[PDB]
Amino acid sequence: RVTVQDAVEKIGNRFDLVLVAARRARQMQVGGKDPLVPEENDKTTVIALREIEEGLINNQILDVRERQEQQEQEAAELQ
Amino acid sequence: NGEPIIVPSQDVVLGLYYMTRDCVNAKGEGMVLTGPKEAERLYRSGLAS
Amino acid sequence: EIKELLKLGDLPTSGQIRLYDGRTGEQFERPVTVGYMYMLKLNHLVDDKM
Amino acid sequence: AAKKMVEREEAVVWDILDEVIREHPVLLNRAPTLHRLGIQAFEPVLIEG
Amino acid sequence: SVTEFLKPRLVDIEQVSSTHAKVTLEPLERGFGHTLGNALRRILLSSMPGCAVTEVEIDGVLHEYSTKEGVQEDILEILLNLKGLAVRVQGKDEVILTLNKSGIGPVTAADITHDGDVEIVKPQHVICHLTDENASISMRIKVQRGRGYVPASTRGRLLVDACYSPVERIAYNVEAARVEQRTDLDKLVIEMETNGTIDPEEAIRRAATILAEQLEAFV
Amino acid sequence: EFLKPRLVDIEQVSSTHAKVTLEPLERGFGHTLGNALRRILLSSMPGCAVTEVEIDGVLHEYSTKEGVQEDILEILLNLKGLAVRVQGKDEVILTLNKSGIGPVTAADITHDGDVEIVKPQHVICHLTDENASISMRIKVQRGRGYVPASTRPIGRLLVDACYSPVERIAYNVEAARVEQRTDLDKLVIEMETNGTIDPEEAIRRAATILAEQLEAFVDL
Amino acid sequence: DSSLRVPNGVSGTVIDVQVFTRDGVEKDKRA
Amino acid sequence: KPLVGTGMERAVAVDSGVTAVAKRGGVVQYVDASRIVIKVNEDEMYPGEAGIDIYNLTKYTRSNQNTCINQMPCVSLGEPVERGDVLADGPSTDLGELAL
Repeated sequence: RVTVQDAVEKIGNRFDLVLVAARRARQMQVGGKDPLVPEENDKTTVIALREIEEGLINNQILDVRERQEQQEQEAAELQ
Repeated sequence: NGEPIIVPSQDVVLGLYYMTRDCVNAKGEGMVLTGPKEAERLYRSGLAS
Repeated sequence: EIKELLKLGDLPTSGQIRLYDGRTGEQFERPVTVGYMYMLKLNHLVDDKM
Repeated sequence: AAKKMVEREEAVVWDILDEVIREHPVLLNRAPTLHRLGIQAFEPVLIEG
Repeated sequence: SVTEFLKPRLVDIEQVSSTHAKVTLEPLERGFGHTLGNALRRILLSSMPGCAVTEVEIDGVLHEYSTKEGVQEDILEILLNLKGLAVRVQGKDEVILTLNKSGIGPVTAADITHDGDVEIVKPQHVICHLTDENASISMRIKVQRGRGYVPASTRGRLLVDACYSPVERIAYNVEAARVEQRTDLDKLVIEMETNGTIDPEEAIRRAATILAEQLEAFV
Repeated sequence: EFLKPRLVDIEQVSSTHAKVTLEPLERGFGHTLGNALRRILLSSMPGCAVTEVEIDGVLHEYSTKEGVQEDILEILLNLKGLAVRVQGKDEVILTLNKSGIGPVTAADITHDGDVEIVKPQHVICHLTDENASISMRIKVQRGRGYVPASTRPIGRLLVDACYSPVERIAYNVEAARVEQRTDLDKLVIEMETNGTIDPEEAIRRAATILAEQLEAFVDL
Repeated sequence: DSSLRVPNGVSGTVIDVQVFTRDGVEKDKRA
Repeated sequence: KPLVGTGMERAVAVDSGVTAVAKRGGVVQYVDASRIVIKVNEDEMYPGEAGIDIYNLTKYTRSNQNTCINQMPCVSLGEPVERGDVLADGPSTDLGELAL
């Protein structure tokens, strides 16, 4: 990881990209969540940016996933 | 403004200038080379300037 | 008079000698200017600044 | 114990340090920061000096 | 104590093709990187035995600047195109090959007659071009075992710069590297690529062998 | 094929600096061997430099001894350039005692079986009073390269050990007219040493180091 | 514990000690 | 020493108080890293008191800037020293020049 040109051009703001990657890495670090890209001895931030690079994370996917895990959370709670 | 901020400054510009110049007589004037790689391995062995 | 004194030794008169490169042993084109210059050491030492 | 270990500089802290220095930018800033490019982030590379 | 250097521990041999290899070596004692790398570079570039074209003769040309009809390119082009012909030979000191052809489109190396046990490593290398049906060529090319690079100047008859050595490009680097506590050791990084006559690591082995053999009145 | 070098001759022109000659060398190999040997010789040759010093009356190197006109730092600096040879051991403890007016030099040191100082006239210090005495121990040691004090008993003065004995290696590549085959080279290696390492021994060890480091990728 | 510690970094020997004491306090053994 | 100077090194070095310069010429009588004793020539001597000159060189003292100001003797024993000639080469001084 040297530049983030691709990750910028797929979330075309460069100020939204910071928040997206920050949230994803928060998940990847303190909460128990797993990478989606193969991990090649990199700190969580660069994994988050590489995830955004190949187009499988963005704000929409993240809100969808957290709402999904909330739904299954109350699905298990009522059990 | 638009101008780039990575202008190569003083030693590097002198190296590129001196490298990419031309003089009316030198070792190996006029020959033909199959490509850039052959040019490098001529210059590195003293057979041309 | 500098040239005269250079001649009185055995050194080339132009002032420039022909040097070789330590790492590759090849010769430098463009003769290079060596000599003895008086160097000082100023009191701004890197270990008092870090 | 960790504080004593780093203060005595055992042989492990250097590899630990090279791990925690991996992808951690540091901001270099020169004194009269005149315009936007007087502060810049950089990847550290450990040096002896 | 005063005779225990650091033996390098080869990292890998990265490959980019059948004729392009990046070798690495770490750690060497401080400064041995340049001695080894430069000695290898000088040996590979200057003196490494190989065989290659030295002289061609075409029936329809009397002088270097003579032109020819039918062909698509001049004599300078075809001469410079025979250099890249990556010929391989056997114990014969030298040998004369010949190619005669009259066809449309390309004139590749695959059509050279197999009068001998010589071998080619790039069968489809484009020797020349023949746009017209009547455009025919017939020529003989001399390949002799040689040990360097002899230009035309310092060598009816058409001379091509002999390039015997297998290595198209050798270039190295010396990055910094460390062990547990030692200040500065070298990491040599070679980036070799040959013509095809031999894969790179074999050429490095050959260079180390030549230099080691040369140094065997002293050890 | 290739011819192979041999040490054709050595011209020990003076007590310090010699001129070995390697011959014959095929076309162009003179430069390669020459630079390799120059780097290896200047870089790493086993040495015998002083490493510690003890003088009786001094506590620290920033003081002065009554009678001897040099400051103790001057004595340490003068010792630093002392050219000493050893035969068997790793380390060894020379001794030097003297009194009375005169230049205390290197020849004064108590003769030992295995140590042989090669430069007697190296003046260490001066004594300038009748009832003045200097008496010290000099801990010669073996090593390689250069090792400052900071990287490695209140009396024991430290000195920085500079081990390598070769001071200046030059060389020339000249045509050799021999064997009826022209175009064959000759490498003349001139070398100025402090005066401890014998030349042919130096070149033999240089070739050994080069080959022993080279074999690590004759089979990769 | 007001012992004069060597501050960080500063190294090297101790070439001189000097002790001044006012008239009225008994000089200590090193004094 | 400089080795390319301007001839002002000597005057600068002597015209500061750094170097221990002789007050009455004579013949050196005892040299040392910590003092010098000079036997005054009788002609210059006062009518009485049988004087000699003792010079107490300064040894490893702190300057204002935390540097070492020492003085090395620059004369051998039995060496005639005339009036106004240096004896001790303070910091950055060499035979009474100014070696920076």
